Amino acid sequence: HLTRLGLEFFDQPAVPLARAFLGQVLVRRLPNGTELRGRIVETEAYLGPEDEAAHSRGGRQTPRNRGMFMKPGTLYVYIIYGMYFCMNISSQGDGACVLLRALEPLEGLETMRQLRSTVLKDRELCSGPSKLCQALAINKSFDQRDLAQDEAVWLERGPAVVAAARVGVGHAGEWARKPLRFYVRGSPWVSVVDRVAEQD
Amino acid sequence: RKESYAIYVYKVLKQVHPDTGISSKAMSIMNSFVNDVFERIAGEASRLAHYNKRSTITSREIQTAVRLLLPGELAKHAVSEGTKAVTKYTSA
Amino acid sequence: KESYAIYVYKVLKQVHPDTGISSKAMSIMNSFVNDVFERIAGEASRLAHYNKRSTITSREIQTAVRLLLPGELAKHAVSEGTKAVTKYTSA
Amino acid sequence: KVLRDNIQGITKPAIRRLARRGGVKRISGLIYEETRGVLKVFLENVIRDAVTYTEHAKRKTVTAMDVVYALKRQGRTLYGFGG
Amino acid sequence: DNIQGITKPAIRRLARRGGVKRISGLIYEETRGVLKVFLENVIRDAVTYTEHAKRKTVTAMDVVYALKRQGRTLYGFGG
Amino acid sequence: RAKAKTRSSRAGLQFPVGRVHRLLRKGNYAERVGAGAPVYLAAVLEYLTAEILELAGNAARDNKKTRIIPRHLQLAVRNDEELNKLLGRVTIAQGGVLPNIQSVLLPK
Amino acid sequence: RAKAKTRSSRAGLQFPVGRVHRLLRKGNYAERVGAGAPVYLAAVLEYLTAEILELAGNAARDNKKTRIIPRHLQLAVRNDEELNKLLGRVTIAQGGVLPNI
Amino acid sequence: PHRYRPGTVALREIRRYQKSTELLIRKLPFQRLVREIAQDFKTDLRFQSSAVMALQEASEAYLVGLFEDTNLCAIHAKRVTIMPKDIQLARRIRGER
Amino acid sequence: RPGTVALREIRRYQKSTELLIRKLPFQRLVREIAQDFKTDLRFQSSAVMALQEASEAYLVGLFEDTNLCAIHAKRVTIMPKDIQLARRIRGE
DNA sequence: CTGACACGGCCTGGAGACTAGGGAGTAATCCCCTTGGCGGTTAAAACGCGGGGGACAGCGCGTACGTGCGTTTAAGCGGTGCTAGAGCTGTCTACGACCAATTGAGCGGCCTCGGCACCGGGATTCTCCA
DNA sequence: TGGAGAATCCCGGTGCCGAGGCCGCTCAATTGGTCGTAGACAGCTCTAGCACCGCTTAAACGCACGTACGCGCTGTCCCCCGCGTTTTAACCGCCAAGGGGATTACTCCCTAGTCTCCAGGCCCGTGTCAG
Repeated sequence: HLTRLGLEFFDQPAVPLARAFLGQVLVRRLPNGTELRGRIVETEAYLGPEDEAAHSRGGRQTPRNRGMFMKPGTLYVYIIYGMYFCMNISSQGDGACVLLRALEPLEGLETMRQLRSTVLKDRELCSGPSKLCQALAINKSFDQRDLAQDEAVWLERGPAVVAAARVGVGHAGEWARKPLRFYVRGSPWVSVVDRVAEQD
Repeated sequence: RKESYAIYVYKVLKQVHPDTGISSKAMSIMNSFVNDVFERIAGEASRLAHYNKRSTITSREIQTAVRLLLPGELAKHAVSEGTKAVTKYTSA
Repeated sequence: KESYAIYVYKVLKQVHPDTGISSKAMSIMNSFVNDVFERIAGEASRLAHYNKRSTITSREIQTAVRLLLPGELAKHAVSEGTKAVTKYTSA
Repeated sequence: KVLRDNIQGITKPAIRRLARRGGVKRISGLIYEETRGVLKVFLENVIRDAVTYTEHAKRKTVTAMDVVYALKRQGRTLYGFGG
Repeated sequence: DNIQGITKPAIRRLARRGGVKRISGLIYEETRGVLKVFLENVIRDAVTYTEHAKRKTVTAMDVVYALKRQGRTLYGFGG
Repeated sequence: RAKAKTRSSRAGLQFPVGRVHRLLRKGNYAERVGAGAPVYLAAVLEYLTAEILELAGNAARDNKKTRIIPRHLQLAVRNDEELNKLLGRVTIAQGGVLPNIQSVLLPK
Repeated sequence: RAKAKTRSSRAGLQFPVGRVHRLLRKGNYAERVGAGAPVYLAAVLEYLTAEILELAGNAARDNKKTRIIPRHLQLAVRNDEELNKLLGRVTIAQGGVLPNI
Repeated sequence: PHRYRPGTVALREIRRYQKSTELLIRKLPFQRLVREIAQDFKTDLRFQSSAVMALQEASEAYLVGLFEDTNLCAIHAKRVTIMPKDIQLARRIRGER
Repeated sequence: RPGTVALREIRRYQKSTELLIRKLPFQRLVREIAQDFKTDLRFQSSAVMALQEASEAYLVGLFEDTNLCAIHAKRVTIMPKDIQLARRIRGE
């Protein structure tokens, strides 16, 4: 078909991936033949080996953090507790990554309303990356899956934006306060907001 | 005013020894004994209720506090007398 | 279940940063904190009932610490508690 | 189902080990039976108190809390088991 | 120096109450030191109980509480 | 209304049930106090008072006295093994000691 | 609402002053509990824990180990006269005894 | 004249001071001792008479129990005369320092 | 020489923190004692280990007091009378 | 060479803020209990001295623990299997806190008389020397 | 063996003050009803406690020998006991004067109670280091 984004779309550095992964649709393809049509509202970006909050800080070459020297835009999940996971996409360059944070759906609300259970407001319906990663049913066995192949999840083109600093990485280092996390303005479904960075 | 266990110790003394009196210092010692045993049993029962997440002191807490505090034959006779008193309380 | 494990971590990192602690030693320190807390609070309850007050203030805790703890420990514990209460009420 | 005299399981080298930990250079042959009796009395008191704590809570399992509370009663607080 | 007021015949009489038949001459100084240590331990707690209540005099209940604090409960002085 | 019967009078106790209830409620033991706990505690304190008083009266009879003095209470506590075990850390004022001379101090 | 600063940080302490306040309230010690009593008790508990950990860390360093075991806690308590006076009637599990002959 | 053997007067005194319930230390020296100990803690301090009587009864009971344990310590070492090492042993076993 | 192996055992059993009584005979002793108080009791492992820690510490402290009693009577051999003297002075 | 420990969502209990009511602080007053000094009688301590007797050191013996070695055994670890019951949740009921009116029981005060300490003479042992 | 000095108990009178009984009344215990929640009761899940089998293997057990050590015996010499005499100060009674405990009214501030919200701490299965 034509409504699919290939591997050539992701071939940019870290901050254009931060800029060009906002307001775009992530359509998870469940085996029942349905759709999700979720629009992402915030992202995070780790620059690479020079970032203190990244997983490859100071030349870390663990065998689990290996999906960057064969292709850009590689799907990655890591265990975070003890059952939770996170959504990571490898950017251009060794160690560069972008992390998915939160999205909003528009159909099939019953699916993650009943699937996320192992109090149900719309603001807290999809707030938190781990339970939304559980809602798309992507486990640790899909870490080797390539992003734009087979019948699995791809990207779909959609129809202000405020940059905020890092929150929750600790009060240490020099990369813990750079404003790069992009969130849309006026949205009341944003989990973490910056009241002092809104006035710029 | 000051409250004391004087008349009750006197009543018990006249009940068990009907021709025997008691001095003032002896009544002070018996009053201190009653206060000490009461504080011991109630402290043990409070600890037992806090350990088992119970906010009430029932007759069972006093029973096991008496069994923990008093040595054997005293504990058996005191538990029997307390059970008799509670049974007479509920039935009347 | 609540425990004082992270607080003994914080104190040990303030006083001895190149020193870890095992699980059994942390269980011993949790029991020690509970034991000292029960002693001081029970003594403060006793001096509340002796003076016919229904309030545990800092004075009852200070006098309970001075009764229970031996000499130099009592002096330094009174100094530490007084500094903490003055700093907390100064703000 | 019925256990015999297992008091002899506290053997003679165990009592010698405990006395050498205590700092004893020489041990009489009649020390051992006195140590069986002393250990029997101590365990009788502590186990009786812990069993009382157990049957007050309506349980069939004696917990580490029951022994810890029994020893806290008997004036000898044991740290390390959650007390 | 009022520790000499606890005289040698008083220590002998307290030993006679304890069933002691023969007494060495160096017993009395050790008994004075033991009694002084015990009285310091009780009197410090009694003074502490007095200062908590904001009073100038030490009562019998303060001494009774100080002795119950050390596991030496005294009957007959109130409770 | 109805005739006022004492809670001690309806359990056959001389010790006050209601006073023990009030001392339990103001003693900061638990937030609630059941109905049978003051009755049980009154019966237990009545029994222990009776146990010391009977033995002290026997000691007062043995010393040709009509009143009970502190010496009789000390003899009654220290001669019974259970009451001596219960009151082992208790000093009775004006109590004295038991007459106990060791066998190695007596002459031959 | 204003900034929610923790009451433990207001006293410059590390122990959970709110938890000590709650445990004093539900422990049935008095009808009401004053404001400075949990602060004082948390400071005293923090000082005693800090002194125990001082001597335990020195005992672990003297035996060339970088982790406190209960043997170090026993040597720390028993080698000081005041902490041995406070913990005379206390048995430390896996604690051992001191070398004396 | 008549002179008693060593041991008769001591056992007579043991029976005399075990039959009696009186206080043995003179009251005024004990008062002065309590005052000089308490002046090392808080100056200008008064005392109830019942407080000093309580202190005297407790101190006399403690010393009688100490002398009983001392007597057993001396009997254990094949002696009838008590010595300061007996008191030190009894207080070391009892847990006092 | 008679005594140097005893001294090295004293030196090596004071630096160690391990449990000196075998585990299973102590477990069977605890279950044999607990049979007389209640029939068909269960035990946790931590309960038996707490009992063993308390028993070992109690016996070690008793043997220290026994050694002081033995050295007091000018001998280096502990005897049951030393245990009985220390046990009476401790109040048991 | 490896296993214990540290570095990584969500939920519930701490915290801010308002209300209000009663517990504790403060000023003043009343009288009971503490202190201090004097007389004066005398019980009690201090001191000296002789002598019995018990602590203490030395020595010899007899036995009973230490030490070492070989044979026995059952703790200890690993693994499996079964099920008692520990622990948690849901439901609902009866039991205790709480309040207002009632009332009688215990406490302070006061009067009175009988047990108990004390003095004293004679009977009855206690002990020590001969 | 007995005699004698000395200590101890018994019986008789006395006089004293503290126990024991009575009374007014004030405060706390009883009675009745209501209401909210702690806790008994039924049920389920899954932790963990017990029972059983087997292999190494360290520890308990039995025995042999020797020497250190407990233990009895003896001499001796200091050191404490017993008693008479002298100095010293505890103790009973009394006055008084002052401090200070104990009670009362009041007025004030502080801490319980509650509503809402949010941030610290708990749960947890793999990265990396110290025995």
